[PDB]
Amino acid sequence: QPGRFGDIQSRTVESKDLYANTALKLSRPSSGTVHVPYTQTPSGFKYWIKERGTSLNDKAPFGCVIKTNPVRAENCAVGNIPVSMDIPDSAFTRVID
Amino acid sequence: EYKTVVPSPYIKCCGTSECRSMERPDYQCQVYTGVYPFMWGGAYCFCDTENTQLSEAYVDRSDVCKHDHAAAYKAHTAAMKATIRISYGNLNQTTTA
Amino acid sequence: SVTKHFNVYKATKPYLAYCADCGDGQFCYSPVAIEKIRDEASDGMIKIQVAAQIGINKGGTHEHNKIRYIAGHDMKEANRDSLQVHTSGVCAIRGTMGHFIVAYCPPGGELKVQFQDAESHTQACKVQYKHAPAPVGREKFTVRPHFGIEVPCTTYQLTTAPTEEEIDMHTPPDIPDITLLSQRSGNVKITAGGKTIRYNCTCGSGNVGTTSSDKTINSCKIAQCHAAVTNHDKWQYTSSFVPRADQLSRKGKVHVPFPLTNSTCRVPLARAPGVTYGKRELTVKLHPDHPTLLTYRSLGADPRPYEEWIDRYVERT
Amino acid sequence: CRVPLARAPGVTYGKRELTVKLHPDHPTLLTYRSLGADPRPYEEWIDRYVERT
Amino acid sequence: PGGELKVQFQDAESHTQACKVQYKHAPAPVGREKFTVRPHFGIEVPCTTYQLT
Amino acid sequence: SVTKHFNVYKATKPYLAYCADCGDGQFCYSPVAIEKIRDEASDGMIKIQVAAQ
Ligand SMILES: *[C@@H]1O[C@H](CO)[C@@H](O)[C@H](O)[C@H]1NC(C)=O
Ligand SMILES: *[C@@H]1O[C@H](CO)[C@@H](O)[C@H](O)[C@H]1NC(C)=O
Ligand SMILES: *[C@@H]1O[C@H](CO)[C@@H](O)[C@H](O)[C@H]1NC(C)=O
Repeated sequence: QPGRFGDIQSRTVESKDLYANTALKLSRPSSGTVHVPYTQTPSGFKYWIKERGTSLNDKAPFGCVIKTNPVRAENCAVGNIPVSMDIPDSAFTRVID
Repeated sequence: EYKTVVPSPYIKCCGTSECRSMERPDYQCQVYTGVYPFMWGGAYCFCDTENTQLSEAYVDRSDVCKHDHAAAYKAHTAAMKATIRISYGNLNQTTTA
Repeated sequence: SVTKHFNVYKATKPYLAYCADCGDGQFCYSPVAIEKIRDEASDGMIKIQVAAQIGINKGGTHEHNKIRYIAGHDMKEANRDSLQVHTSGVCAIRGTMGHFIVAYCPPGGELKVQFQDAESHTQACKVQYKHAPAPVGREKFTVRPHFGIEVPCTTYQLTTAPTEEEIDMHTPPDIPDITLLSQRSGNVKITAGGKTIRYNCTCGSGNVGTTSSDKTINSCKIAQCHAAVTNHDKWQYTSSFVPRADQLSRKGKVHVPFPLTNSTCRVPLARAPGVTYGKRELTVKLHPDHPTLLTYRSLGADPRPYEEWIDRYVERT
Repeated sequence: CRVPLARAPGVTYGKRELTVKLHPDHPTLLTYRSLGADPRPYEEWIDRYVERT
Repeated sequence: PGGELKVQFQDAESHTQACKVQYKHAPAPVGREKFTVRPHFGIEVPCTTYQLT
Repeated sequence: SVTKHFNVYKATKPYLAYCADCGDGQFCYSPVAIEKIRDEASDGMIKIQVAAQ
């Protein structure tokens, strides 16, 4: 839609096939002087930035702090983990102690 | 964001139409006739009601597209890091699994 | 070496275009004109485009006490310290070069750039533009903290280096001038100085476009003459206020200065809230100094988020 | 006396229902009425982007 | 617009004496759209003003 | 005797310390630094303590 979000939905930064649906519309200039009149809705990216609000960091259903480098989420508890360990016979003393 | 690239308006003082359309995104091929522009030197040319105004515009990416851009992603199966500390008699060590 | 890269500013004589409100007047033609405005820095920076380049001495140079505005078909002179930009509040300049301006600047509902010309005039004009910055962090402020924390933001650092994107250069069009139609004895004469004025008439034979000649058409009237002057000497920025001839436009490149870079950014630290817990219920007294943000969530399976800006003393439970 | 001209509102018509998106640059006014016998007037100032049905 | 009116000038020597007055200057805009700057490109609706001679 | 009480101002050399925003720069040293502000009157009176007397 022209203005909601991703009015530009261009692909990766290689800048090929920059799709846009921002709905240009020109107009007839008046007789006063030179004009270049047009109608242009404001960018949806700016509106989405302005509204933003209540990031997912404050919405994790288990208080799970989220980072962004490999888009990771850290330090949250859910379920339980199993473990199976093999211990060598040389790691402990006999019953004679 | 999007940059509205609009070149300088085209005034041609003959009255003959000139229409064209290239392949760059969202051209708006609009031509106006009977315009009588003004300028600080009072006016230019002589003929009135017979002039051609060719005004074109399009959209492109911004200069800060390298930095101020936003990305979209799809979820999938997720793998979880686990940093575990193990200790027993005279042994105490961390690891990563 | 430092001044060697100003050679790109051999292109001089910018336009004197149309701007909406003359300030005092209703409409005027002014050497200073407001163009597109860039605002993407996260610490309230602005980028203003002005036709009249600054720091020019009829040649490449950098300084702080020289501005050459242009009124008519000739250069003029003024002083940079008299240049003022101010919204509702004072819009303070950190340092500028070329055609572009940057400034710390308070929020407001309009923009105005003014500067004193050579003599006894404060000609300028305004522009409609909204400036509502979104400060980084959860505390809204207007002055750097005396104590605070570091959270980075983006800003335009001060340097003169080449860049990627570009503005457009082209040959200027042929501006007209009616003062070159001095009639003395019922004869139409062309004066000198401006030279190579294009010519065209229905008055009779002799429509050739005289070049740098004091040609005189006889037994004619002013009303049939529409001469316009051209120079083809120095190229000029392509705006949306002047005409253009159909051609490849010969796009000339002058790098946009002040690119966008990361930087450390101080942010204030609010006072510790007052806490008095009871039984399974928690009560907090707040002492905000400015509108800030408070939020909390449950570590259990049901988050139940809450967020509500606070700008006054209030009990919270 | 010159006066501004707002952008064209974004209309996306339904069935027996009209949905419009408004992108104001300044506080303006939007009004509508019905050609039927009962007019049912309406007026309400607008300062920010909003959808109206 | 403002809530007070003040006018001043510098007299023959180093003084800028003045005095203010209460005045709630709230000009109602002409037309359906509020603004503070004349359009770049606009339309005319007739109104009235003072004359300058 | 009119100017006698100024003798207590033989104490001199006002300092030059750190202040918040110098205008042209984020951090900056200026002879004017805003000390804690006195405000206890009832007619909008403000008293400012500045290093440079
Ligand atoms: C294991 O070694 C770390 C080294 O910093 C120490 O802090 C920790 O207390 C040790 N573990 C135990 C159980 O003492
Ligand atoms: C102006 O020049 C054009 C192109 O050369 C020509 O067609 C026209 O007749 C000229 N004007 C007059 C009044 O002759
Ligand atoms: C700013 O930081 C981001 C993230 O570290 C990086 O991608 C970007 O290239 C940086 N830009 C500059 C101008 O340093």
